[PDB]
Amino acid sequence: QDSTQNLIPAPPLISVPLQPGFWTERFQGRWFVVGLAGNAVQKERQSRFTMYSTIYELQEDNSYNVTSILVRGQGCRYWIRTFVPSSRPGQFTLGNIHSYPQIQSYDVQVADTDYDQFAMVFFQKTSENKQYFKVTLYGRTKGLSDELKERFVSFAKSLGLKDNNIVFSVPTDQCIDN
Repeated sequence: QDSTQNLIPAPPLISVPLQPGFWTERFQGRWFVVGLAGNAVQKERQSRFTMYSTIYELQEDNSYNVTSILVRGQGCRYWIRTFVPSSRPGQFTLGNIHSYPQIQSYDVQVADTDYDQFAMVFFQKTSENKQYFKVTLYGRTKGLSDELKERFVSFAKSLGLKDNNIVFSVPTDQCIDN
């Protein structure tokens, strides 16, 4: 990090469509990263990025306790946070973002999410006039066909980004397989 001090074609939430049949519970469970795009993506040359699980678990008031998994220190560790439906279900903000110091706005849009099929998401993080934005490829398991992955890189370009900021899900050698 701290090198990409330049923002690419930074699209607002409003550039990205919503799942036309969005339901709280159809966005609950473990989703694996099967691809990643974005100017805030650490796309060095190969793939500095590595897949993790965004595990959105519903609470009483559709605040998701999302279990992110990271290789922290010299081992594996889950970092769990809250994802809450923003102004509309589909736009995702943080259950605890709302005390942000620098965060201009945080809203993610899932273009398509399914119970068996895969999910493509646009993530918008703004901070200090600097927009950090990426397009993700999430899968219902460690076994999502290359077909849907190529579709994400294509969606990556739809926001105005380039392959040079799009990496492919590295099979992490560490905890993540939930």
